Amino acid sequence: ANLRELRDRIGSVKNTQKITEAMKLVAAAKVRRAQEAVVNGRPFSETLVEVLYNMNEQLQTEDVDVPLTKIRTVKKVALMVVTGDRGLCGGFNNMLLKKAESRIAELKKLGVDYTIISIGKKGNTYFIRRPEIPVDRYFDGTNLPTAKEAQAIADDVFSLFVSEEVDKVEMLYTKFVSLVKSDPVIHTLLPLSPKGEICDINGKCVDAAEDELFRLTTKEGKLTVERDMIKTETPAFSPILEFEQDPAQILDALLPLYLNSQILRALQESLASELAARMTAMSNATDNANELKKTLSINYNRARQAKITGEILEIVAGANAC
Amino acid sequence: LQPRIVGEEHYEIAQRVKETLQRYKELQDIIAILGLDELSEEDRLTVARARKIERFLSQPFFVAEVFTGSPGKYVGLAETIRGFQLILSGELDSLPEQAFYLVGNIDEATAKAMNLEMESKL
Amino acid sequence: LQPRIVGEEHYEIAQRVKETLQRYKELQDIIAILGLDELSEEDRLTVARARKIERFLSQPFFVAEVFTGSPGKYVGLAETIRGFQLILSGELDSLPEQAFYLVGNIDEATAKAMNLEMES
Amino acid sequence: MTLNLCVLTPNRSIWNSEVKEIILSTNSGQIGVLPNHAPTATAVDIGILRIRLNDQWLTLALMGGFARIGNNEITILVNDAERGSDIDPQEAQQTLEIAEANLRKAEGKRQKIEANLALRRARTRVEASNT
Repeated sequence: ANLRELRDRIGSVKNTQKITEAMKLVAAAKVRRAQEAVVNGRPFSETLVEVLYNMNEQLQTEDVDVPLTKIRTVKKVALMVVTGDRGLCGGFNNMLLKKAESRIAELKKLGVDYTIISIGKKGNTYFIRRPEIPVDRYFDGTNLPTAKEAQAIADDVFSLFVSEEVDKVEMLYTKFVSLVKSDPVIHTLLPLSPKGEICDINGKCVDAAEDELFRLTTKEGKLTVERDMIKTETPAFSPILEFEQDPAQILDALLPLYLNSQILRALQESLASELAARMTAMSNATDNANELKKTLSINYNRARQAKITGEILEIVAGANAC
Repeated sequence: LQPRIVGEEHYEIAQRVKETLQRYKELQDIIAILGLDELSEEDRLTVARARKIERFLSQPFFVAEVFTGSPGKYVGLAETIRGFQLILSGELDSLPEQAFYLVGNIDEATAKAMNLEMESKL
Repeated sequence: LQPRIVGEEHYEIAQRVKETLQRYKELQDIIAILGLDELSEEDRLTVARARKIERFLSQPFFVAEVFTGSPGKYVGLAETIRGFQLILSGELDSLPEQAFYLVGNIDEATAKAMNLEMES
Repeated sequence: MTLNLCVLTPNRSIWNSEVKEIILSTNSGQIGVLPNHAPTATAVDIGILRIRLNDQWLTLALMGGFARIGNNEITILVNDAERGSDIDPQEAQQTLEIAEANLRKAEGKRQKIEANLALRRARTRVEASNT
């Protein structure tokens, strides 16, 4: 009973190829839904940045003193890492936690008293298995990331910074720039410029090349993504707004919205890049299962012909001896 | 199907038809996910030309006429390659896909296209 | 291959080499369909050390100097034992695998890794 | 017959329909807006945005944000605005009791602000789900 073994093995490889191409296609559909969420949530932040830019151009000579936008250089650090939810991940969570190790390596070496706010399920599993690194809060993706996860993370980061305990709350995540390569970035979150741009860990305003609103178009016959520069932004005009509230309180109520906007967009971008990595991993798995199905069918046909040959040669040998 | 045997023209047009149909076969899943609009322009013209080619590979038969009714056509190789040159370079792209289906001899495809457009004008 | 015949150090190093190669051969099908990205940390360290081992097991021959060039190396016994002790010990985990391919006497693998990272 | 109103959470536009009379709970208190209001760009506290459809008076449940009044095209950028009344008050009071409970245990300096904001959001949730 070896031929039924090879037949069932070939059947298992066929089924595994089928389910890997199914995972590939449904991951592509969820990439499409993630880009839908991103380009639908964009114009809120568009109007937010135009309002905030006008407000801060009217509020430079003032004293504004909002706790989110102050610069308390006594140098604590709160690096927040967001990782993938489920597995097969391409190479997402490994390189994320690797850059996390590199960042806490340069951090602890400077004695800046870092800490970690882990968001993803794979990342927080990694951190509960390695307690040698300190960690603040735990989050997950069974809860929907579009509203409630981002709201909870914004609540916790706001409660960490406004209660002025730690400085330099930055977020390590993975902007979806390519379907094969997804290099993580470290952008600061709360020690923000009052002008209201996303900055680097150096502060050098990476909104210059942020490349918003990625889209998916094939090039020749394989799937690729297109990222352009500027879309449907109207930030220029600054009409009279007639502030009824005290101007310091206006920014004091505006900046949490920017916190939520940045956290939500980073969650959505890391989700889309995780789904792209899973799409690529499942394409490779389908192709390897296809080549293995071919090899196993070859070996099966060989063994079947050898079995038939041996059987008839044995029967004929017995009949000739008789 | 080798240049030395069938002419470089016939070989190159047959290889281009094979490439077009293969690209469409690879792109059916993406068109099922994204759609024809979220593709690119070269891919979109490829998909349209491929649908037209796949319907042009049909033929009404002299012996299948007895239940289908269409008079049945004989298409030599010269009209085949002259029709596929026109359907592959952008000379006949403003036509319906149901105009090339179940015809021979690409002039009949243009004639049935004009009739299918008269169906709209009327 | 018995500790009373080849000593205990040779026997233990051959045992550990065969153990890591057996673990590699075990997980080969899983890393064939899926890939290296889904293993644990210790399993991927085992994979990397097994690839280093199976590269270091090759050698240039004196009689195959017509097939490759780069003339054959006679590698003694103690040099082989020390080279595999260094691979399995964790020292030589930060150098390319191609430094181990077609060399002998792991000092030459170190020299080839230096040459690779210098010529770039 | 009124100004254009768009309530916009971060992820989506909740609803962009126009209604008559809006009471906007700011950081300075409640303020009513009129159709053809002169432009006032204010803030919004964690509170209650009540509307009036000129047929019935309705409340909207929001967790903060910012507002802008323009030339009858007003935009209110909110934090968490759930349309109309999607909840009933029993689970609201089940959240109130646990928010006041965890206020005691959450006693560290950051937990003060955190529990206080959770309380101000639970209170606006229940006083929005009263109707």
